[PDB]
Amino acid sequence: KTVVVTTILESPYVMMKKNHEMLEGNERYEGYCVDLAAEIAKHCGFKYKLTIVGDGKYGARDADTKIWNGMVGELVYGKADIAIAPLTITLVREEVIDFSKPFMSLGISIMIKKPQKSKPLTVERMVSPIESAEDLSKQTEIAYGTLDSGSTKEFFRRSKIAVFDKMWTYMRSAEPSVFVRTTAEGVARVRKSKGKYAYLLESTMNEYIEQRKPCDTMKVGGNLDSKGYGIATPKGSSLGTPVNLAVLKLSEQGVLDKLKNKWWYDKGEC
Amino acid sequence: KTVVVTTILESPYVMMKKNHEMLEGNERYEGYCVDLAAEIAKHCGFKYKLTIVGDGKYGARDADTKIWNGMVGELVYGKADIAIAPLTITLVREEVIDFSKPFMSLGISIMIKKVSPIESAEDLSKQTEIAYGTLDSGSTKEFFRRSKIAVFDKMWTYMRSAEPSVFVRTTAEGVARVRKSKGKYAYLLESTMNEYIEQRKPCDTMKVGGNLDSKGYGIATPKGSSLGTPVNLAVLKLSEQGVLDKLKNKWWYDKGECGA
Amino acid sequence: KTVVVTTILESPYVMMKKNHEMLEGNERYEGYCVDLAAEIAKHCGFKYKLTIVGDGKYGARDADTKIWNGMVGELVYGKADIAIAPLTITLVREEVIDFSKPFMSLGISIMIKKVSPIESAEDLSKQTEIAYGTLDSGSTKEFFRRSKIAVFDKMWTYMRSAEPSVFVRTTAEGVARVRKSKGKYAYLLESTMNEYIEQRKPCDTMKVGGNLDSKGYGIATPKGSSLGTPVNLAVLKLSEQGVLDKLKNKWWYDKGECGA
Amino acid sequence: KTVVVTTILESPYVMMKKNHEMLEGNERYEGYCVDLAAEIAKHCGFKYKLTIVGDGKYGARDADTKIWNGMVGELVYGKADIAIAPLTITLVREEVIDFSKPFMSLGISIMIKKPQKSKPLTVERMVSPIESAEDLSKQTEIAYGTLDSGSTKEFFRRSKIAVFDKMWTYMRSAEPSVFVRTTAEGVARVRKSKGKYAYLLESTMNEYIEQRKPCDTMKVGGNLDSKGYGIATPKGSSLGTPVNLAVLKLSEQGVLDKLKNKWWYDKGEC
Ligand SMILES: NS(=O)(=O)c1cc2c(cc1Cl)N[C@H]([C@H]1C[C@H]3C=C[C@@H]1C3)NS2(=O)=O
Ligand SMILES: NS(=O)(=O)c1cc2c(cc1Cl)N[C@H]([C@H]1C[C@H]3C=C[C@@H]1C3)NS2(=O)=O
Ligand SMILES: NS(=O)(=O)c1cc2c(cc1Cl)N[C@H]([C@H]1C[C@H]3C=C[C@@H]1C3)NS2(=O)=O
Ligand SMILES: NS(=O)(=O)c1cc2c(cc1Cl)N[C@H]([C@H]1C[C@H]3C=C[C@@H]1C3)NS2(=O)=O
Ligand SMILES: N[C@@H](CCC(=O)O)C(=O)O
Ligand SMILES: N[C@@H](CCC(=O)O)C(=O)O
Ligand SMILES: N[C@@H](CCC(=O)O)C(=O)O
Ligand SMILES: N[C@@H](CCC(=O)O)C(=O)O
Repeated sequence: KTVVVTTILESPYVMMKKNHEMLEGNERYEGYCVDLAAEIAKHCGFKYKLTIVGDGKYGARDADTKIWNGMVGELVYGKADIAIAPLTITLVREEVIDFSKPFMSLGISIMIKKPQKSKPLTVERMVSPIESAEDLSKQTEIAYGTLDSGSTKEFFRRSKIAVFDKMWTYMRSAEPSVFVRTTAEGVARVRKSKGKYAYLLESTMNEYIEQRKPCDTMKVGGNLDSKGYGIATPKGSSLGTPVNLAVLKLSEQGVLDKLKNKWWYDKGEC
Repeated sequence: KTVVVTTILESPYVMMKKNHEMLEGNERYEGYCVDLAAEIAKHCGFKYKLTIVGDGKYGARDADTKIWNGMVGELVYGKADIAIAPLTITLVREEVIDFSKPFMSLGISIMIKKVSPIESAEDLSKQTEIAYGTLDSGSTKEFFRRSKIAVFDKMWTYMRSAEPSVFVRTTAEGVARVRKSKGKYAYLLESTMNEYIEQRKPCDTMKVGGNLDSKGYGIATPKGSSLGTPVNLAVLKLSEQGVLDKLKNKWWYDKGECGA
Repeated sequence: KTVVVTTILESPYVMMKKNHEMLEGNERYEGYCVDLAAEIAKHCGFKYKLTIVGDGKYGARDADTKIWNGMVGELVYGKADIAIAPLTITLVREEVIDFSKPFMSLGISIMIKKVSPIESAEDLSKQTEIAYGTLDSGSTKEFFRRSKIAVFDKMWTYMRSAEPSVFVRTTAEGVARVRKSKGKYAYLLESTMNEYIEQRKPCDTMKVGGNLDSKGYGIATPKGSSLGTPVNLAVLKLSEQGVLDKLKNKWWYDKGECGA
Repeated sequence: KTVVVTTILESPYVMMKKNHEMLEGNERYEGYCVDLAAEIAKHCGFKYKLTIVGDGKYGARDADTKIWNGMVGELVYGKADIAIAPLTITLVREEVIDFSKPFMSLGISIMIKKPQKSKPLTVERMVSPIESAEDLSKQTEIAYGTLDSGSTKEFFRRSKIAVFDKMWTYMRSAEPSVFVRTTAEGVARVRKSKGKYAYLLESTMNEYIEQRKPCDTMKVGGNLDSKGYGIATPKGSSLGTPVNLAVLKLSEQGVLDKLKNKWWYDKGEC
């Protein structure tokens, strides 16, 4: 019996092939996550068919209803059996599903439009309004926001640190709304905001976008915390230990580093 | 009922209190792992007695005996209940004990006594003039042992067939040896350990290049134990809250006894 | 009894003189191959009639049909007696035809339009901005297909899985494309051919990096023939006497129609 | 029936290891040729026993006796059946044995003591007295000679080039004798001659000596000839074609380049 692997349409984890109007099956998508699924199936024998969640959300908890949605939400309800997707490992998700050991290090970073080149002897220097989260919280002339129903929204929602509390208090009463449904929408907002917008996203997508054309955006500051990407699995499933072992095996041989280099730096430019 | 805890004497993870002859119990130990164990006990609600394994090795498998030494051995043979210590998560140990979610990211890093013609691992393997070594019975010598890369295989062959034995019993002795070797030694060790060593006086050692790979530190637990899930939840909540980052800064960058 | 000699129209190995329409016989052909064949005919003592293959292919195996094309095909199938031409010695040809000792060393070279940003082959493979290709139905392509190195395999996938077809029927058209690509095309070809192209006007191409591997040009003879040993002896005598070096200098650097 | 492998004790092809007094069998010798023979026997299955010729000569034909000595000499008479050694391919040699395709590229180079660095603005440069062989022929104050009963001496004997004829004319009447018995003897004469002597040898050993400590010698000029090292085999033997195919395979997979790099450049003491 074949199992369904749920994934989110995000780059460079899963991208649409140029020739995909006629292709069918698992050959429709390319990226990091499809390679990870291929290696998982090579380490342990099973037939997998990738799918994309209709909602398109990573997964969070709704208010006053306590119903899980998104990738995690449909993984709890049994319509999916494994989520090989860039899903962060969180305490709220750890109490409802089983998470394998992280296969990708990440952190909340700062995304800003690349500032222009200051002419002043003829050397070329780079300056940026934002160099840390503290100064972004202090300043107000540049707006900032996160991705709706993601992991960073939950991180700022339940943070007792003073600076993160200030950022969250600014975010909840932001007029107009600052959150974005997709990473691409937030990136486009940074692109067309004339430097009047800061994006809070995971470091992996941030560096991939920085090293991709037209590369007019760059990351400043530092990682606000340390988290990881894990392979989801429903509670009481016979796949958690094999997938955990497979991730450990891939880490030991170094396949994960090879895929990261191939899909992050090998296709870079500028 | 009390809980038996096993750890190792490694800095800045577990150290000995300056005034420890006049103190008894758990008050004579301080460091990252001691505070971590205190918070884990607070979140779970159990009394724990911190102990140090009589053998000062982390744990491995000896030559053709199928016996676990170090902390993992005390964990599998009923001598221990939980090990909050710098125990790297690897495949081989995942089949004998339970690993919680990692609480400290790390990677294999090089360090030399202060042009730097040691830029990364490629030329270091290609340069046999200066020797190098790893910790015996740890997670690094085994990492080199079962690596399928050609460069890492060459490094393993050069490490095993070297006169004299470049392996060192304890990382402190290896640090001393590389400090007294006048640049004729590069020590392979974890990123956190190397950063802590290079961040203290006399600051005559530096980390160069980047990590050879990425790994983490896990709170080990005997297989099929009722404490694995509670400690995993405790690590998750401490990482979400940010206390782990606070302890990392407190025991790595707070004393600041050097200029960098 | 005359001897059929096969070859290809490749510069500077074979030239069609300058007024070939006014000449007939083997007197209308000049170049390294023509003079070399003259010397072999003088040493062995046989009359030969130089011919050009109908389809100017060096030799390859087609799509799972077990058919030899080009000069090697004309040799195995009885259409030719001996090949004096730039025929690289490789594994597959040795099993179907007899090779003499190499009379010209060679290697895989990188050619670009006029510090190079690529130089080494690994650097060229890592950068996908500049496309590259090989000569179809030759030895370079086959060398790339059977290469087991990761870099060379990724190269082979790069030229094979590219849009449009980077492969070119003749090395002359590839050289023209490189000169017309404004530095966006690197052509992979033999060191001798690349050096000859560079040495000629308008001197808008240069050779960067080293030679990827070790090959040579052999004089092809069909399997189990009586002319393999005499031709090998003639090649050895010419190499010892130094006529090969003089011919290479005369047809590669004697003209010197460039500033260097 | 095990096949006897005849070789010559020359570096870096065959060198004695530090722990060789107690070792026995093929493990006594380590170097380029020994692992080349190992790969040859791995490609085509046979059992090989390593041996070293008692005479220690590469091989040549004496005058008025028509008796072949050295490695080729003992190979012709039948006491050996294959030779994985740095043996050059020559017309006189191939007339009696069946060589294989050249597994190494070689030429005749010039060996000279490395001159001192010239003081004069503070840039440090180096100069050589005689770069090309022509200058060595015109010059007389620095002596030069080949290796006795080798390929270089044979080539100079039968050379028709004017400069090479002049060099041979000088060598044949050298007082005292200029030819050296072993490559090590020629190198030592170069070191102890204070720059008064020049050595003629194949480029491979010249490169090895240049890149080996204390690296007081260097090679000037280009490559006078262009020859190669082939695997010897008695005329009419059945091992010729398997050896040729194995050499071609090793060249094609890149093994030969790996051995050259790991026995010539990898131990870069200088
Ligand atoms: N270089 S990277 O961010 O793609 C990356 C990140 C990580 C990797 C492997 C790679 Cl390649 N493995 C580790 C895993 C290995 C074992 C120890 C920690 C987890 C379990 N997690 S990680 O530290 O999140
Ligand atoms: N900054 S650090 O090295 O002290 C550090 C490193 C890490 C932390 C927390 C901290 Cl504070 N948590 C993560 C864990 C949290 C959840 C997401 C990945 C694992 C499960 N592992 S980690 O990426 O190895
Ligand atoms: N200088 S060159 O490229 O024209 C050149 C190259 C070579 C020549 C002769 C010349 Cl002139 N002969 C050798 C052959 C001669 C004998 C020794 C090696 C083979 C058999 N092959 S080679 O090393 O490929
Ligand atoms: N890199 S090198 O000079 O040691 C070198 C040089 C050469 C090698 C192998 C090596 Cl390792 N093999 C080739 C051989 C392969 C086939 C084609 C030419 C001969 C037969 N000759 S070569 O071009 O003279
Ligand atoms: N990848 C994150 C959400 C994306 C983001 O943080 O921008 C998650 O798994 O929740
Ligand atoms: N964290 C390692 C330490 C040993 C090493 O650094 O090699 C272990 O537990 O084995
Ligand atoms: N002349 C080569 C082919 C040309 C090329 O590969 O560029 C041969 O003998 O096969
Ligand atoms: N190797 C040469 C002899 C000269 C030398 O080794 O320097 C030969 O095969 O004859």
